[PDB]
Amino acid sequence: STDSIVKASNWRLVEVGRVVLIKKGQSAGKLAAIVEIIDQKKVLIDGPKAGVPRQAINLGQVVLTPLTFALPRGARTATVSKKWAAAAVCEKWAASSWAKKIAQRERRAALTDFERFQVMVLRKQKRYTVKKALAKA
Amino acid sequence: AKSLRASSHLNAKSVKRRGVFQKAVDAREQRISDKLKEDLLK
Amino acid sequence: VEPVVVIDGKGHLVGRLASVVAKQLLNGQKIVVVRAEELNISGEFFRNKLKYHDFLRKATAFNKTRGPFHFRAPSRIFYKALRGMVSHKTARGKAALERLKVFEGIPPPYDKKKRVVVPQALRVLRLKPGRKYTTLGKLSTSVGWKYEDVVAKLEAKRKVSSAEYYAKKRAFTKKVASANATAAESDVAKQLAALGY
Amino acid sequence: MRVRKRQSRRTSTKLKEGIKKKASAHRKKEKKMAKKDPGIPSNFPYKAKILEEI
Amino acid sequence: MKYIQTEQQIEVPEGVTVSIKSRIVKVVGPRGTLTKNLKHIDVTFTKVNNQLIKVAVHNGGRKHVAALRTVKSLVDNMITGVTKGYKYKMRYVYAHFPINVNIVEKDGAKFIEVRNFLGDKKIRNVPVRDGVTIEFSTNVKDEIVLSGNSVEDVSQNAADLQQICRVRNKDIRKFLDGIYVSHKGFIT
Amino acid sequence: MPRSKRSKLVTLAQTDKKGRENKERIFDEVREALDTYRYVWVLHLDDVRTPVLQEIRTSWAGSKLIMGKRKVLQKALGEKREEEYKENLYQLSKLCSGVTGLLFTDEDVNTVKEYFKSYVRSDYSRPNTKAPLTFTIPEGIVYSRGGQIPAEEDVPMIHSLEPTMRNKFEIPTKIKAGKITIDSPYLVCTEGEKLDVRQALILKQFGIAASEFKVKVSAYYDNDSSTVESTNIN
Amino acid sequence: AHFKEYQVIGRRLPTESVPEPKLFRMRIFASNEVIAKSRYWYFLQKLHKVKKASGEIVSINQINEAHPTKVKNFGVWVRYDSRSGTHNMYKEIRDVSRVAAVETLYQDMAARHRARFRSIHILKVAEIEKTADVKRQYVKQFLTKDLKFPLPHRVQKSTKTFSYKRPSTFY
RNA sequence: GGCCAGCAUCAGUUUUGGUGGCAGGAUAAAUCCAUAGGAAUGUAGCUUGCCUGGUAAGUAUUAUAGCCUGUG
RNA sequence: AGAACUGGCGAUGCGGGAUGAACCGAACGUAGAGUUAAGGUGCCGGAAUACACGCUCAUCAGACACACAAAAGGUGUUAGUUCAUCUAGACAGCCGGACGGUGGCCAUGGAAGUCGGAAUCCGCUAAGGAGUGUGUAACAACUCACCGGCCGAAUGAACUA
RNA sequence: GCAGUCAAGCGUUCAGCGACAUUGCUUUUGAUUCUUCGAUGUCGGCUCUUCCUAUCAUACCGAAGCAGAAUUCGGUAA
RNA sequence: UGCUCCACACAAUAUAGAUGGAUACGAAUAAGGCGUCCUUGUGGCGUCGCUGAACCAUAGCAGGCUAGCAACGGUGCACUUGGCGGAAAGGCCUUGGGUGCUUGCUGGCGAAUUGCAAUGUCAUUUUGCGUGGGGAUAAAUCAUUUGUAUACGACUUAGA
Repeated sequence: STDSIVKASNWRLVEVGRVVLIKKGQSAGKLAAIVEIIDQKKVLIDGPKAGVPRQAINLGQVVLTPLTFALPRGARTATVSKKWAAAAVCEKWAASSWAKKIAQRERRAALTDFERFQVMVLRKQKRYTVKKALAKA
Repeated sequence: AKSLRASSHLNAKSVKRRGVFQKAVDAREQRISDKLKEDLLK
Repeated sequence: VEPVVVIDGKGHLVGRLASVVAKQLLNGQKIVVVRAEELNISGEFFRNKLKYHDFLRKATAFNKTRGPFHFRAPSRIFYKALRGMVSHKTARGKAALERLKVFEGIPPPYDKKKRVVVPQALRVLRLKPGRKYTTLGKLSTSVGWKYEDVVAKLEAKRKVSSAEYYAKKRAFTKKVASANATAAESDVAKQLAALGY
Repeated sequence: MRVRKRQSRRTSTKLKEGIKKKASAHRKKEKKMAKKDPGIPSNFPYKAKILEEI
Repeated sequence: MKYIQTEQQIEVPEGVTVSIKSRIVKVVGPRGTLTKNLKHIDVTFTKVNNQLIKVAVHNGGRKHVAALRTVKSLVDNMITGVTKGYKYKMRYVYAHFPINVNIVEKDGAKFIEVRNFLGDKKIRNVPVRDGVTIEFSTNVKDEIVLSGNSVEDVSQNAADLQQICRVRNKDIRKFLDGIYVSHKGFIT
Repeated sequence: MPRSKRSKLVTLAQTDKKGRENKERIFDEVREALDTYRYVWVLHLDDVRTPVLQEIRTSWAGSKLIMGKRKVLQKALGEKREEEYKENLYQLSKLCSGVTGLLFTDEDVNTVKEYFKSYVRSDYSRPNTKAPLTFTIPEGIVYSRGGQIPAEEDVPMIHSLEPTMRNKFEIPTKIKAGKITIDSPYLVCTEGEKLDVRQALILKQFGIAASEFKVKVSAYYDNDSSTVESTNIN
Repeated sequence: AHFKEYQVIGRRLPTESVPEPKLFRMRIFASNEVIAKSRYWYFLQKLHKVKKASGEIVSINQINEAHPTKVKNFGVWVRYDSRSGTHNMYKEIRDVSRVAAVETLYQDMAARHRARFRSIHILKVAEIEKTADVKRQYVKQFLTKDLKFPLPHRVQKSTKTFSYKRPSTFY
């Protein structure tokens, strides 16, 4: 074909309205929305729904999530919070496999010893059925 | 004078080898093969 | 945690990999390095060749035989680099070095064993984009290594065999995953999901 | 290919002391020999305000 | 200053298509096809309207911008060669000893043979690179035309052909015998 | 550029850039002539030999011809009605597109237009134009004039320009002892063909001034009437 | 340490028949009150014949940023006396607050010109009111509509010494 | 009664966490609500050219987004 | 070099600067616990391949004393200072003009701007310098200082770190 | 070496310092040189190993009136 | 009647140091793994990383004696069928049944006294005496002797 099949080269771009997850500091594990850009390495974020106060944070401590929503440039806390509810980014993040894995690991860390024994018994029961299915096809 | 590691002399020797030089060795080996086969045929 | 750790030398840095392996050996963790011929060193090829030639120029004037030994194989180059960071002259250093094995390519039985990498020593992660680098195999060949062609054929054969093995394993894992997904939605599956599994 | 010798970078503390003494003498010599504004920078967007204040 | 992002525009004519991998660039068109491995350049490609491709470097320095520009130039050269092609005309001049040029064939290498240069008995063989065809000109006496799709291959072949007839140890101010590239142009 | 930048080719020439002073002087001169003369004309002379320009200028000593940068002349005449020097003068300035060109004279309009219609002079090929007629170099020794006149009157080409013929004009020339020779007849142009830069340069070197030229005037402005008229005589 | 802006005032001691001194005021960037007072005294001594022993500090108050959550463009007067004689220097920094801008300016000066804190004097720090007044390209670049760019070559910090995944960077 | 240890609660030295109540800042500044104005890296709408429903530039200071200044 | 004051070494262990009479730290009984100096935290080597901003690709950088070689030079790099041109179209790219008195005066076999010596005067311009360079015996021709036409917007010159 | 000129620059606050160039120095007709004046301390040689390029020659090149031959300088080269 | 291979029978010997499993495609990092569709390609779609905080296994006197239910699976062991592996293969895949366990599910019996913990002994590297079971009965050196050799050492042949 004559079309330019050249790869699209998809990239997670940092932009106004992008929602990111903080991986360090007191606000670790909380979502924040980028409001404005300070420089090539520093950005302004606001996560009032997540409870993180507005502050300037280096991109080194921030990882960009695939989710994005429209935010006017320089939007204050009230506007950012309103757009957060309008876009329902929290529900989309929860439905994402990343949040599912985070919640799964968090629950695993808190599992009780009796809960651990129950998990082992359930895993054995599931394995029994799974191996019964195998060799029968 | 030119040494063994002289590129021009080595190239000339290689060209000579591709010339009748290698054909002579090929003919010698072909002749030797006949006697090698005769050693078993006898 | 594993009794023996296999590290793939391809794409790694000589200095960082040697330092981490030396530190691990001193702690008692046995380590074996494979595919050392694919190891990389920072800087362009000419600088590494110049440094290797300068090192080779060192010899004992009155008796060349007993002077420094300039090993040409990539594995021995890595071994010398690691030994430079280890007090091999002591009994503890000798014991630590006995836990280390270095090979070019992946000879058996290591070809059948899992291979790991050191994130803090990867060339890609550490070296800035655009920075030039030199391959240990090319340097070894330029400095007298003659087994470069022999290793390539064995590496290709091992790659083909492992590709067939993975062709089998991918189908097996796909079948296992399909069976597990079919088993999903069961009471045991729901309980495991609610319990984090 | 036949790399020549490289200059050693060892300190050679004898040179340390020699250089220390030479620098001490040179500082005294310079001290003895001693006895014998740009305004408003350009490109400033609000440079006019300085003139207004003046 | 490490510009945030700089990009250049590459124009793809309707007659050719250019499929590009991570960094492997392939060009296909009426005259032929060409390939180039640019994995060492670390640049990005992106289609916009199926006829123009933008190559951009994010957080790239001055040297990175220069590399982007030369990548664009190489892509343009490949496109032109695929569409129009390149035609190199070489002329050999002799004063007393006629220069005999023939395209001999051995093992399919197709070496260009030059004989009797300045009366030398040595036979000079210039291998023909891939993708370049050499044909003796007609109606233009003492001229040989080299044509091909890749600029680099044809240019290197012409350079080697002219260099093989180097005049050694003689005064260049008097000995004008040699082979020179008379003119460079497109096949079309 | 901290370094690795372009270096200007400094030469010890006597002339220096005139600068904005010349532009201001021409602006003032244009605004003065706009009122000093009864009529204004816009002459679209893309290119002309300096002797021809001087001959045109001296053709009527009782008139002034103003030229220079097109933008300066447009600004002097005015770019918009809000600032035009004279009523409807913006319309006249809008019409200038080529290498203008501004003539101020009190002479009769009919006389000026008739003179411009009748005036004609020879000119070079001026590439980007259809060739006047075909020309072929003789299939032998090449002379200075290309053999247009009998070869007995012509002179062989000087060897100094042979490299110019080869590299620039792109003609397979070879050097002979006393002459420059070509093995086959070389056609430089054909009737009705678009003249390329190399062909035009070859024709100029051979001195083939077969092309005619006449100045192009797009319109004239009557200062007394203060109305633009689009006279388009060739 | 992290800089702070202090309002330092001096009322060089009132001698007989000269009560109510002029009460000179200054804005000093410093990590603590002591350093701010020391710099204020040094500047006062440099400007005129006053001295620390001849005067006293009226009041020291920290000037907090009015809008520490707003992105602003700052123009800073820079004068440093090293290595050669003092010369004017102007730099533009994009930052959320004046203190952050001053910290970045000092860090950049130390990185490039090797000028130390004691060797740098800050004359004026002014917020640029409107866009297009910024002159330096590296600041005007970010002042573009819908500015978006990627972060290629993402690197993940590994807590473990060994990794079985052969980590890949994405993209 | 001889040798070695653990547990409980104590005195001195000492190291690392959790947490509660207070005095100071511009009686923190922020965030946020109300209020009068301003602007564009101009929101909705309107206008000019294109036309594959939107597009490039003029308008329009809050409208089918918001931002900044001062005050309470 | 000749003097005055002030410390250490000698008689002095200990930690650090790899190695030491002068360098830094430092109050020498035998012991236990704790906190530090100077020096360090990739291994040898006990301690973060810690966090943040930049700087350098070196075909023997750098971790080297602050002093001799050292005055400068790099179409190697990053940031600054001072001057210029700019939609009366900035720099650089392509095409045209580059005139006429005139082939200006001395010599000359040849000397037309470009082998040599004094001038280096004036008209028309947007501009043409008794000529920036290549070449002809001689012009011719090519080209540059400037200007003109096409695109369009920042560009150029000297310095400092 | 000494004695002077000029300043690209630095600069008692920009009078003084000062880079690159430059004049006087120590029989113009290849003519002579028949001066060749004190080392208070050794130098010079038989066998034999290595190393440096600041390269005499061999090797590969550029610039020189390099027509050839032949010769000069320069780049790498132990 | 020595030697050599196997089983246990007990010892001596030490462990650069078990105390679940070293879990196997290759390549790039300005890119990739998996599933799917076709026209099988440098094609389209969905999905995933952002660490191994993973996957398997992990319940019973250091892991017993038994009574049942659901499947014809899972798993240790000796045979057995064929195939693959030479870079240090010294290992890997798999048919057939045979014999134990199966905590997948549901009951019974016993644990104690080591007294409130004392690693609380559970693995192999080697060596010998013993039996029970399979296999065959050799060379070198010293000395003499020839020299292709040599100070002596050393080297090379010959002699039931």
